[PDB]
Amino acid sequence: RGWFDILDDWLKRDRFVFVGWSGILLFPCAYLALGGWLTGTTFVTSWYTHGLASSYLEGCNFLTVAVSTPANSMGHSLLLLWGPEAQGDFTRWCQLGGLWTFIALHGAFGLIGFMLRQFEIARLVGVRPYNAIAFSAPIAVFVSVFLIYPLGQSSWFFAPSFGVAAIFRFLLFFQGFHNWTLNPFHMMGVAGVLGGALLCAIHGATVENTLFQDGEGASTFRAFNPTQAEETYSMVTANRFWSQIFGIAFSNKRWLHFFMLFVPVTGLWMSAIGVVGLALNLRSYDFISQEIRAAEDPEFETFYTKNLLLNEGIRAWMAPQDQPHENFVFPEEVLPRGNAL
Amino acid sequence: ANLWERFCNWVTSTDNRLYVGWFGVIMIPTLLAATICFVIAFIAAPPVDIDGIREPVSGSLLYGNNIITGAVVPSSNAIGLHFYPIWEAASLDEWLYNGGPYQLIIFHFLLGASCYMGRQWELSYRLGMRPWICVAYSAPLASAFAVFLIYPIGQGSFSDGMPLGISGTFNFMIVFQAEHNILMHPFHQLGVAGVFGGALFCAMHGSLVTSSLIRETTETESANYGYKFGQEEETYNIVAAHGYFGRLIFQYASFNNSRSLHFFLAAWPVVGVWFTALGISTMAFNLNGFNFNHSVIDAKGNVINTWADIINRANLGMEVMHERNAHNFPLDLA
Amino acid sequence: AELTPEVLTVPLNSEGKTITLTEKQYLEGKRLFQYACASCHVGGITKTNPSLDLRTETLALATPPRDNIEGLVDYMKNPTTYDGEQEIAEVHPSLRSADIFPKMRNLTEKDLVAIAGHILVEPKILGDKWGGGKVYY
Amino acid sequence: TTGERPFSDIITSVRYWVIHSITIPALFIAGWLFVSTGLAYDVFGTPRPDSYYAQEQRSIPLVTDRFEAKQQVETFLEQLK
Amino acid sequence: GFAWWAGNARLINLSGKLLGAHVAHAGLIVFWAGAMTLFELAHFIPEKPMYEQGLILIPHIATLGWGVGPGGEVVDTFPFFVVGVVHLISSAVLGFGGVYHAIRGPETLEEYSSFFGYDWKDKNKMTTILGFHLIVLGIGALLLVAKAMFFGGLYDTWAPGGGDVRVITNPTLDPRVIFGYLLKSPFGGEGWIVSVNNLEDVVGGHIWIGLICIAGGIWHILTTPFGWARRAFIWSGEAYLSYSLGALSMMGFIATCFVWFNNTVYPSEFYGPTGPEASQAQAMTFLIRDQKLGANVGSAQGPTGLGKYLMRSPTGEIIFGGETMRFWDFRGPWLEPLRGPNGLDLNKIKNDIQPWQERRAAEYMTHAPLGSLNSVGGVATEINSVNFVSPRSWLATSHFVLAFFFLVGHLWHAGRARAAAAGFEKGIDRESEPVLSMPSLD
Amino acid sequence: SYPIFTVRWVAVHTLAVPTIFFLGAIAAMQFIQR
Amino acid sequence: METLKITVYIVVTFFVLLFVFGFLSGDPARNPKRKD
Ligand code: CLA
Ligand code: CLA
Ligand code: CLA
Ligand code: CLA
Ligand SMILES: C=Cc1c(C)c2cc3nc(c4c5[nH]c(cc6nc(cc1[nH]2)C(C)=C6CC)c(C)c5C(=O)[C@@H]4C(=O)OC)[C@@H](CCC(=O)OC/C=C(\C)CCC[C@H](C)CCC[C@H](C)CCCC(C)C)[C@@H]3C
Ligand SMILES: CC1=C(/C=C/C(C)=C/C=C/C(C)=C/C=C/C=C(C)/C=C/C=C(C)/C=C/C2=C(C)CCCC2(C)C)C(C)(C)CCC1
Ligand SMILES: CC1=C(/C=C/C(C)=C/C=C/C(C)=C/C=C/C=C(C)/C=C/C=C(C)/C=C/C2=C(C)CCCC2(C)C)C(C)(C)CCC1
Ligand SMILES: CC1=C(/C=C/C(C)=C/C=C/C(C)=C/C=C/C=C(C)/C=C/C=C(C)/C=C/C2=C(C)CCCC2(C)C)C(C)(C)CCC1
Ligand SMILES: [Cl-]
Ligand SMILES: [Cl-]
Ligand SMILES: [Fe+2]
Repeated sequence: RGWFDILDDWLKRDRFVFVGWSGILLFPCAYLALGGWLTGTTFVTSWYTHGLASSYLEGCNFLTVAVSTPANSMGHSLLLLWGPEAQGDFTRWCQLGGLWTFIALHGAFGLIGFMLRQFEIARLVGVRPYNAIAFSAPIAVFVSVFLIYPLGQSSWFFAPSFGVAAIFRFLLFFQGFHNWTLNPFHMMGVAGVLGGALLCAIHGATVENTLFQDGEGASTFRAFNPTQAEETYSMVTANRFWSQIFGIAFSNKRWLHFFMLFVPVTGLWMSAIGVVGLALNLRSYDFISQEIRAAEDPEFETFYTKNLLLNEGIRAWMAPQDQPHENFVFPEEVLPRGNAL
Repeated sequence: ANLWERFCNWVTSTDNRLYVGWFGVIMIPTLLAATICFVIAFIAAPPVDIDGIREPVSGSLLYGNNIITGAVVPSSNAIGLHFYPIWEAASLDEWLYNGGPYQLIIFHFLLGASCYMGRQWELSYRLGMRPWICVAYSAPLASAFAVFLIYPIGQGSFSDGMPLGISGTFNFMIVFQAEHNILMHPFHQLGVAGVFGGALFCAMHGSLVTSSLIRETTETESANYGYKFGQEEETYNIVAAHGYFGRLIFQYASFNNSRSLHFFLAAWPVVGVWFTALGISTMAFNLNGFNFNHSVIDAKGNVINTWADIINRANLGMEVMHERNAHNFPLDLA
Repeated sequence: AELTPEVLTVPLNSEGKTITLTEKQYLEGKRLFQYACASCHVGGITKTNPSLDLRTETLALATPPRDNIEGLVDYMKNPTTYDGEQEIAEVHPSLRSADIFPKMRNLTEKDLVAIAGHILVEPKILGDKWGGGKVYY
Repeated sequence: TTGERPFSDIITSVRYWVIHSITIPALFIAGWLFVSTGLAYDVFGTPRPDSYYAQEQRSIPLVTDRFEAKQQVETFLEQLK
Repeated sequence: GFAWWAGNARLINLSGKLLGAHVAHAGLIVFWAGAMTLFELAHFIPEKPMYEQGLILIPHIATLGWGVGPGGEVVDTFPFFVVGVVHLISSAVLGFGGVYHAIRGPETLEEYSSFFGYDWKDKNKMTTILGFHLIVLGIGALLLVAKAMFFGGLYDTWAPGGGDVRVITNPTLDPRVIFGYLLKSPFGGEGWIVSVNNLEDVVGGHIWIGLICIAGGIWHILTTPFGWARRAFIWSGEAYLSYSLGALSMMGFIATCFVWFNNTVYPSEFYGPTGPEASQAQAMTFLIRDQKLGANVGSAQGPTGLGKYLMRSPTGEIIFGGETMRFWDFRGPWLEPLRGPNGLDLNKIKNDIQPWQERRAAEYMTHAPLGSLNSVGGVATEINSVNFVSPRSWLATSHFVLAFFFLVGHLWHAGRARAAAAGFEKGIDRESEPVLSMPSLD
Repeated sequence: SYPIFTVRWVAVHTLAVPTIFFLGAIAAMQFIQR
Repeated sequence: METLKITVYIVVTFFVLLFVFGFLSGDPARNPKRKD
C-alpha cells in the first residue's frame, strides 16, 4: 500500500472522463496543442515569417486563418521559448513562429499519450488492443508529414501550416513540385481512404437492410438490445444478396470487421512511406520513356505531359510569394503561359 | 407454363448465380458494350483531338502509353454536346480521331450503372429485404454522373468531362481547381469530411468489433474460425466494445445500439459524398468556391496576402498553362 | 502605412495645379467606380480592350492628357479614343450617353471627381498591381 | 452512472444560472476589452492595420537570420517610428 | 410506430390533419413569393440591369409583360408591388385554413363529408382527385395563354428593335411543331423542349397542354384504372408520394437546363446572358476590336491553324473560333443579324455591325455566369471588386440540388412503399426467412 | 448529495472559460476598421 | 453505317420493350410474402 499504488488507484478510478497514467502525458499536451492553435488563429500574425496575415485579429476568416510555419531562416530550430532565437520573449517567440513548433511537438506527445490511453483502457477492460493498433496509421501520417518531411528539407518552413487554406496550399505545392498524384504510395493511400469510406457505407447499409424484425414499430432502432445474444441482422440473407448482385460476398463476420480495420490503416501507412521519399525530393516525378520520346517527337502528347505543363505553371506563378526568403524575381517575360491567358 | 411467363420467371428468379432482373436486361448489354469498347480503346485507339484544335492526344498503350498515362480521351471540343454515334461519322477513322469511343463508353456505362442501382432495389424485393442499399449507392453513382455528364453539360462540351484514365483524372482535377477553386468550396470540404470520416469510422468499427471478439479459438489458429457462417449468436461482445470506447472518450459519445451505430456508418459517407457530387454538379454552372483574393488590406490599402492569395498564385499557374494552344481571347469563360 | 494627404493629392489639371482629396472622396470614388466601371476596369485593366489600361503613365500619353482630374472628368462626359481622334460615347459609358448606359444617369458632378480621384490615387497605393493584370494578383 | 451530477440537472438548476449569468458575460466582456483596449496587439506582436509597412515601403520585413532574428524584427519595428 | 423524427408519417391516415399540413405548407409557398418580391422591389434600382441585382422573381414578372417596355426598360414598378402584396395577403388565408385543419378541425374527413374523405386504396376516389387537379392545372396553363393573347402580351426578346412586349395573335397550333419539340434529341444543336425560341410556340404549347390536362382530368373523373394498371402499381399513400417525387425531380433537372440554355422564356435582358451567350460575346467583342484596327478576321489564321476569329463547325457552318467553337449552337437576337445561310456572314461582319451590338457583346461578355459562392464575379482567379453571381447560376445550381434530393426521395419512398406493401419493411421474420427456404446458389 | 467540484468540473471549465473569453475578443474584432 | 444504325435502333427497342413489359407483368406480385 505504498504511494505508487495509491496514485494508480486514483488515476484509474471510473469517472466521467477516465484519466489513467497516460492521462498525465495526454491531457496537458492535447490541451496545449489545441490552445496554441486557437490562440495563434485568433491573434497571431505570419507577417514576419511569411508576409501573410493569418489570424481573426488581422481580418482572416476560419478558412484563411492559420498557425504558420517558422521562417526558412530558422532551419529546424526547436524554437524553444527559452532558446537562443526568442530568448524568453513571448512576443518575439510568437512573431518568429514558435507556436508552430509548440503545437507540432505537444501534438506529437499528445498523440503518443492518446495511443497509450487506448492501451491503458483496453488492458483495464479486458479487450484486445486493436483500436490502439489501428491508431498507428494516423500517427505515421502525422510524423511523416509534419516532422520527417520538413526535416528532410531546408527547414520547418516547408512543413504544413496549421490552417484550412494553408493545408490547401500544401496540397497544391505537392502537385507542382513533387507531382505527388503520380506517386504509387499516394495512390495506395487514395485506395485505402476511398476503399475505407466505401466499406463504411456498404457495411452500414447492409446491416440496416437485412435487419430481423424484432419489434413492431416502424422505427427499427427500438428493437435492438445491447445484451441480446442474437445477431440483429441476417448474415445469411446479406451474403446471398451480395453474391447475386456483385458475385462475391463476405461469409465471415470476423474477417469482415478485420478487413475494415485493415484497409484504411494500410492505405494511410503506404502514403506515409511516400511522404518520407518526398522528404528527400525522391519523387515519382517523371517517366523516362515518355520524356525521351516527347523531346524527339513534337507531335507526341499524353495526359502525362499535359500535367507537367500545369506543374510548371504552378511552380513559377506561386514560388515568389510562397518562398519569400528566396527573393525570386521573375520578370513577366519568363513566366510560362499559353496563348492569350 | 406460358412462354412469356417462363421467361419472366427466369429473369426474376432468385436461383440464378447472378441475379438478372428487368433492370438487368438493360444493364448487361450496356455494361458489356461499354466494357468491351473501353478495353479495346485503352489498348489500341489512335490519338484523339480532345480540344478540337487538331492537336491529338495519345491515350492508348500501343501509341506509347503505360497503365498510368493511358486513357480513353474525351471527344472533340468541335463536337461540344452534340450526339456523335458511329453512324454519324463518315468512317471509323473519323470517329476515332474525334473521340467517338468516349461517348459510347460513358453513355452505356451511365445507363448500365443506373440499372445497377435499380437491380439492387429489385433483388432486395425478391429476397424480402429492406430496400435502401441502392440509396447508399446513389452517392457514388451521382458522383459519376457529375464528372461525365453534368459538368460537360454546364460547360458545353464533353471535351471537359473527366478522361477515362489515371493521369487524365489528375488533369481534370487540376484544371477544376484553377477554374472553380474547388478546395475552397464547402461541398468539396464536406466530401473530404465524408471520405476521411468514412475511413476513420471504418477503422474504428473494425477495430472495436475485432477487439471484442469472444474467445473461440486457440493461439495456433485464425480467430476468424470462431465465427461459423449463419450462426445465430453474435460473435463479439458489444457491451465490452461500448465499455472500452465509452471510457476512451466518455460514455455518452459511444453507441450501445448496434442499429444506430450501423446506420451512422451508412449515413456519414453517403451524405458527405452526395454533397461532393453536388459540388461538381453546381460548379458545373460556375458557382465556384469562396473567393478571398485581396480580402485583407491595410490602412493605406496595400494588399496584405493570406493563404487564399497563395492558393490563387497556384491556381493562376494552372490557369495560364492548361490547354495552352486553345485560347485566343483573354478570358476562359468555359 | 496610411492614407495620408500626400497620397490623396493628385493633379487637377495639366497646368500643374493639385487637389487633395478627402478619405471620404477616395472611398466615395472607389464605391462609385465599382458600381459604374469595375465590370470592365477591375484592377485598372480593360477586360474588353486589354491594350488600354488605367495606369497613370498610359493616361498621361492619351490625347488629350488624362492623368488629371480635368481630363478624367471630361472623359466621363465625352470619351474619345486614345489619340483623341473620334468620340466613342456610343460604346463607352458617359454622361453624354447615359441614355444607352443607364448607370451613368444618377452620377452627379462631384461623383465624377470622386471617381477620377480614385483612379489617380489607387496607383500610388497599389503600384504595378494597378493595371498590371493577373501577373501581379 | 459514475456519480457526478447529471448535466441536464445542473443547467436547468436555478443556482447554476445565478452564477453563470454573471460568469459568462464577464468572460465575454473581458475578451472584448483584450481586443478593444489594444492589448492583444501588444502581447502577441501582431501588426495594426497602419503598421504592416512603412509609408513608402513595399518590402516585407522578413526574418532572415536565425540568432539575430529577435533583433531584426525590432529593427523593422523602429523603421516605423 | 413512428418516431419523432419521422413524425409526419403519423398523418398518413388522418385525412383532415394531413389536409391542414398541405394547406399550411401551400401558405408558406405563397408567403415566400410575396415577401421575396417585396424585398427585391425594396432593393430594386431601375438604372441597373436586373441581373446585377440578385433578382429572381422580378424577372419572372417582367417576362409576363408587366412593368417593362422596349428593351426591357423598367417603366412601371407597381405591377411588381401588386404581385407581392396579393401573394403575401393570400398566404394569411391559406395559413388560416392550414392551422385550423391541422389543429382544431376533424382529424379524419371521411366521416364529416363523404366527398372530401378519401382512402388511399380507393382507386376511384384517387383518380377523381387527380382529375380535379388536372383540370386546375389545365386552367392554369390557359391563364398564360389568356395573358399572352388578350391581356397585354408577353416580353419578346426577339421583337425587332431590341425587344418589347407583344400580343401573341397567331399561337402555333400545328401539332407537328408542338410535339415535334418533344421528339427532338436532347443533345447539342437540338435541345429537346429547351430549344423553344419563339413565343408563338410557347403559347401554342400551353393551349395544347391546357386542353390535354382538362381532357385527362375529365377522363380520370369518369374512369377507374384498368387491370393492367391495377397490377403494375402499388396503391398506397407513400407509393403516390414516391411517384410525384420522381416527377418533381425530372421537372427540376429540366428547369435547370432551361434557365441555363434558353434565352427566350428567360430573356437575357433580365436574367443575364447564358454561358454560351457570354462566350460567343467575347469572340464578337474581339472580332470587332481587331477589325476596327484593320485585321481581316476572315483570313486570320490563329496558332493552331484554325481561324483565329472564324472557323467551320463540323457540318460546315461559319462560326466563332477559339474555345467558343463548342457554343456555335447559340442563337441570340444580338447575333442573328450577322447570319447568312452558311452561318456567320463575312460581308455583314465587315460592313454591318452596329453600336448596339458592340455594346450588347461587351456587356454580356463582362457578365458571364461565373462567380464565387460569396458573389465575387468572374473567374475563380479574379480579385475582389465586382459583386455579382448571375441569376442563371443561382437558379441552375439550386434546382439541380433540389432535383437530386427529390430523386433520392423517390428511391427512398418507392422502395419503402414496395416493402411495406409486401409486409417486410420492418425487417426479416426470423421464423420465415425467405433465403433459408431457397436452395443454395452453389 | 453530489460533489460540486470534480475532475469533470475541471475539464469542462478548462475548455469553456477561454471559449467565452475568445468569443468576446472575436466579437469585438468585427468592429475593427482599417 | 445506315445498316449499323438500323441494327442498333432495333436492338435497343427490343431491350427497352422487354424492360417495359417485364415490369408491367405483375412485378408487385413477385416477392416472397404477399402476392397481388
Ligand atoms: C414532397 C416532399 C416530401 C414529402 C411529403 C415527404 C414525406 C415524408 N418523408 Mg420523405 N423525403 C423527401 C421528400 C418528401 N418526403 C426527400 C426529397 C428526401 C430525400 C432527402 C426524403 C427522404 C426521407 C427519409 C430518409 C425518410 C423520409 C420520411 C418521410 C416521412 C416522415 C418525414 C418527417 O417527419 O420529417 C421530419 C423532419 C425533419 C426530421 C427535419 C429534416 C430537416 C432537413 C434534413 C434539414 C434541411 C436543412 C435546410 C436545407 C437548410 C438549413 C438552414 C438552417 C437555417 C435551418 C414523411 C411521410 C421518413 C420515412 O420513411 O417515413 C415513412 C424517413 O425515414 N423521407
Ligand atoms: C411544413 C412543415 C410542417 C407541417 C405543416 C406539419 C404539420 C403537422 N405535423 Mg409535422 N413536423 C415537421 C414539419 C411540419 N409538420 C418537422 C419539420 C418535424 C421535425 C421536428 C415534424 C415532427 C412532427 C411530429 C413528431 C408530429 C408532427 C405532427 C403534425 C400534425 C399535428 C401537429 C399538432 O397538432 O401540433 C400541436 C402543436 C401546437 C398546438 C403548437 C402550435 C403550432 C402552430 C401551428 C404554430 C403556428 C404559428 C403561426 C405563426 C400562426 C399563424 C396563424 C394565422 C394564419 C391565423 C400537423 C398536421 C404530429 C402528428 O402527426 O399528430 C398526429 C406529431 O406527432 N410533426
Ligand atoms: C384545397 C384545400 C382545402 C380543402 C380540400 C378543404 C376542405 C374542407 N374544408 Mg377547408 N379551408 C381551406 C382549404 C381547404 N378546405 C382554406 C384555404 C381555408 C381558409 C379560408 C379553409 C377554411 C375552412 C373552415 C373554416 C372550415 C373548412 C371546412 C372544410 C370542409 C367542408 C368544406 C365545405 O363544405 O365547404 C363549403 C364550400 C364552399 C362554401 C364553397 C367555397 C368556394 C371557394 C371558397 C372558392 C374556390 C375558388 C378557388 C378554388 C380558390 C382560389 C382563389 C385564389 C387562387 C385567388 C372540407 C373537408 C369546414 C369543416 O371541416 O368543418 C368541420 C370548416 O369549418 N375549411
Ligand atoms: C398528373 C398527371 C397524370 C397522372 C399521374 C396520371 C396517372 C394515370 N393515368 Mg392518366 N392521363 C393524364 C394525366 C395523368 N394521369 C392526362 C392529361 C391524360 C390525357 C392525355 C391521361 C390519359 C390517360 C389514359 C388514356 C389512361 C391513363 C391511365 C392512367 C393510370 C396509368 C398510368 C400509367 O401506367 O402510365 C405509365 C405510362 C406508360 C406505361 C407508357 C408511357 C410511355 C412514354 C412514351 C414514356 C416517355 C417518357 C420520356 C422519358 C419523357 C419524354 C416524353 C416523350 C413523349 C418524348 C394512372 C392512374 C390509364 C388508366 O388506367 O386510365 C383509366 C389509361 O389508359 N391516363
Ligand atoms: C483529417 C482527418 C482526421 C482527423 C481530423 C482525425 C481525428 C481523430 N481521429 C481520432 C481517432 C482515430 N482515427 C482513426 C483512424 C483514422 N483517422 C483518420 C483521419 C483523421 N482523424 C483516417 C483517415 C483514419 C483511417 C485510418 C482511428 C482508428 C482512431 C481512434 O481510435 C481515435 C478515436 O477515438 O476516434 C473516434 C481522434 C483522436 C483524438 C485525439 O487524439 O485526441 C487527443 C488530441 C490530441 C493528442 C491533439 C492532437 C494535436 C494535433 C495532432 C496537432 C494540432 C491540430 C490543431 C489543433 C488543429 C489544426 C487544424 C488545421 C490543420 C485545419 C480524432 C477525433
Ligand atoms: C498557447 C500558450 C499557452 C496556452 C494557451 C491555451 C491553453 C489557450 C487556450 C485557448 C482556448 C481553449 C481557446 C478556445 C477558444 C474557442 C473558440 C474561439 C470557439 C469558437 C467556436 C465557434 C465559433 C463555434 C461556433 C459554431 C459553429 C461555427 C458551427 C457549429 C455550431 C457552433 C456553435 C459550434 C500557454 C499559456 C501555456 C503559454 C504558451 C503559449
Ligand atoms: C401546422 C404546424 C406547423 C406549420 C405551420 C404553418 C406552416 C403555418 C402557416 C402560417 C402562414 C402561412 C402564415 C401566414 C401569415 C401571413 C400574414 C398574416 C400576412 C400578413 C401581411 C400583412 C399584414 C401585410 C401588410 C402589408 C401590406 C398590406 C402592404 C405592404 C406592406 C405590408 C407588408 C406591411 C408547424 C411546422 C409550425 C409545427 C406543427 C404544426
Ligand atoms: C407547354 C409547352 C410545350 C409543349 C409541351 C408538351 C406538349 C409536353 C408534353 C409532355 C408529355 C406528354 C410528357 C409525357 C410524359 C410521360 C412520362 C414521363 C411517362 C412515364 C412513364 C413511366 C414512369 C413508366 C413507368 C413504368 C414502366 C415503364 C413499366 C411498368 C411500371 C411503370 C408503370 C412504373 C412546348 C414544348 C411546345 C413549348 C413550350 C410550352
Ligand atoms: Cl491541360
Ligand atoms: Cl478562346
Ligand atoms: Fe458491424
